[PDB]
Amino acid sequence: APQQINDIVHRTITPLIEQQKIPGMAVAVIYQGKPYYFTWGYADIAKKQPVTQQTLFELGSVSKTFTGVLGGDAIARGEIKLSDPTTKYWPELTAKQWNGITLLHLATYTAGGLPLQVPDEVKSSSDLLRFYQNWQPAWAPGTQRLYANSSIGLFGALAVKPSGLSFEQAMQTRVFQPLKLNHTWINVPPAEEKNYAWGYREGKAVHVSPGALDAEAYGVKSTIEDMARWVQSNLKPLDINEKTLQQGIQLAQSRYWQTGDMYQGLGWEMLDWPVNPDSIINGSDNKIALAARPVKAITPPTPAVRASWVHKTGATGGFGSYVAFIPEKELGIVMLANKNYPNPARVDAAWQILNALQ
Repeated sequence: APQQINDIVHRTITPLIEQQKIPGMAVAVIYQGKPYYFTWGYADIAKKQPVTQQTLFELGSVSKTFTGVLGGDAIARGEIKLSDPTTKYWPELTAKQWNGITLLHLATYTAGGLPLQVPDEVKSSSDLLRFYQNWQPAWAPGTQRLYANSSIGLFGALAVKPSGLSFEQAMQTRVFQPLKLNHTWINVPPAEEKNYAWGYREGKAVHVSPGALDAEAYGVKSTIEDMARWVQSNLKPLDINEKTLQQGIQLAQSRYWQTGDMYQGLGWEMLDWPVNPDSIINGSDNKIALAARPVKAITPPTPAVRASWVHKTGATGGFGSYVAFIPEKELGIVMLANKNYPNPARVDAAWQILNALQ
């Protein structure tokens, strides 16, 4: 890789790893369209397995970007419409509070205060129906944004209903395969477990636990190579042959709502570039990212803006990930670590690297 990339990456990541005490980490920088990989530490401390370009990391909430694009693809296929009421795809949701709540609201966390997490006691499909039926919104739809797995999670499950395919089935055939993301999984197969890094929380090795709507909200595992390819695809969707998928990616980057300097897409979140580091770094801190914030509707949605800082942070009990890219500069980065460390530190490092390259 060019010495400039090598230097900025290493001089930025090495200190990060030491300060946050990250066991293992993989980084990919997309420069002028080409990917450059970097790896450090361990995927498995006990077995001394190093992090490689083939190591699988839990993406946590970065999984929402895949869900958003899969949803966008479904829209492009004409199977669903974001303006459709949630009840059109789940007739059993007869509770009056759902009148007025559309798939758009679910996909963008603006349904009226759906909870960040689906309760652990929710296992069965009837438990899930009950959960949504009994939920009482704190606000009218389309007025406030509250980041929630139970929101985009339901969107993902409903978006694939028409296709008749399971969520994982649809994701593999409509997104992973067409983009040649052959080492990205919702459920890691036995054959790939040798590459599945362990996450670490308080020194204990851990893997994400099964949960309702986990696949749709935080269940994707992937390699730094496939993630770099995911970034490349989102940087230049037009180079994608699959028509509906090309459209789907564009739809996930459209700006639907605005809160402060941030715009909400489908999974992806965007800010106008050039951005102000502290405007995104501090904004990343769960304090701001997870808070209840009034939203302004963008009517109609603004098509993907090339001059944007597009990103998504992600975490599970033992992993921390970050993806950010700037279409206009054909620049991007992916940071995967097997320790969930502070979001501000991730964005600060990412900024430091990308700003230096353009």
